Amino acid sequence: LGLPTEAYISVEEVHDDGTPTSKTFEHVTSEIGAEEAEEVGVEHLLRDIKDTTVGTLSQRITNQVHGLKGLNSKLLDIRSYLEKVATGKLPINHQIIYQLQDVFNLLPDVSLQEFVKAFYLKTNDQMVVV
Amino acid sequence: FDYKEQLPESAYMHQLLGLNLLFLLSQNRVAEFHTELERLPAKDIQTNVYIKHPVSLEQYLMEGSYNKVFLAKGNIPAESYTFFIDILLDTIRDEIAGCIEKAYEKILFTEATRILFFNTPKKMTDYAKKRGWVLGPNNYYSFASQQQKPEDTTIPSTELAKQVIEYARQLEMIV
Amino acid sequence: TRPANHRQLTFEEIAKSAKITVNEVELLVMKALSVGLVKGSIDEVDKRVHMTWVQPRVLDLQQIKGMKDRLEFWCTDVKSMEMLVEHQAHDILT
Repeated sequence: LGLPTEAYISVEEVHDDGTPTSKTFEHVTSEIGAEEAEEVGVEHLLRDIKDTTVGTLSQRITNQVHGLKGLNSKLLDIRSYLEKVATGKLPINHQIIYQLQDVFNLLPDVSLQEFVKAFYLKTNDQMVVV
Repeated sequence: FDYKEQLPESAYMHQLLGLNLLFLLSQNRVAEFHTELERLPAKDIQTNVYIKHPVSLEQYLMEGSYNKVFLAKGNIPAESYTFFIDILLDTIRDEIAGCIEKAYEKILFTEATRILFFNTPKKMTDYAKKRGWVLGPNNYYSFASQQQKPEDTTIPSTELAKQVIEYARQLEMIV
Repeated sequence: TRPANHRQLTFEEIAKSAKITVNEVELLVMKALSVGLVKGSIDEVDKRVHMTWVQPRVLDLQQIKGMKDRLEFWCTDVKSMEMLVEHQAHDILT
């Protein structure tokens, strides 16, 4: 899917909520940037599969499909982790797990009347232009 | 029809013809009734009584004159009419029930008694079990479950997504 | 314990649960919102307190099982729509 790099930092704390201490590797987000010379080098290095930067309908639709696939993969990984936790093969973290609960609360709850009316209004506003 | 120009026309056919038309009234085949009426010559539509009676009955049914139909029931010249007239009574009662379903939302038994031309409340218990109309807390049949207000809360989305996909296809086809 | 779709809370349930008067639920939810455990809003004509959450809690085995079932439903829906999208948009995809 993507992001072949995972950056990890060692942290050391009493774990706040009274748990036995260990080394642990706290995760820090990572991303792939490029320097101008490296940028021209890599673009010339591909020169045969680089997609148009303008996008156009086909590549936007494939981007949407890729986003759906990535969301499905992430949800599958999270479900596997939750299954491992529930079955006892992994211990309940008791924390961060409720950040996943915060994921569960953040659902937009579509089919609300005001949201439905606004959605239809904007859909028609785009449809008339189309 | 094939041998009209050679064979005469005894009154009997008109009778049967009228029966045929009234036959469709018994079966609610109003479109076939109007086609068959177009088949007959224009003069016999209003001249002959055997054709006049089903035409008048259908015209009364087409303007909501169910009372006119009920009172004109006694203007039939034969029992061969009478049978299909009875069947038309059931058909018209069903039509009135359908109108009641679509038009109103709450119906009272006592005034429905005059509405549906039923002289016995058990003849309406018949519909209360045949049609199974739900009785309300105060003997008020409720049809608010017929019209309802669906499809105004859930976005189809999937269907609209498929339509947008078709738009993208038709925009990106080489043809 | 709300089913996450009818998040609105009526006055009578709060009054009967916390065994407090119907004139105190308003100030109680105000205090809870002020502390930083609730991010909802308060209505009065209908007196239904709109509810949104930023204060999570501890889970349990049964709760984890139920919520992972909900997540499985979510992922199944996502997979179904992804399949529909790729099937309908096969030619345009490229």
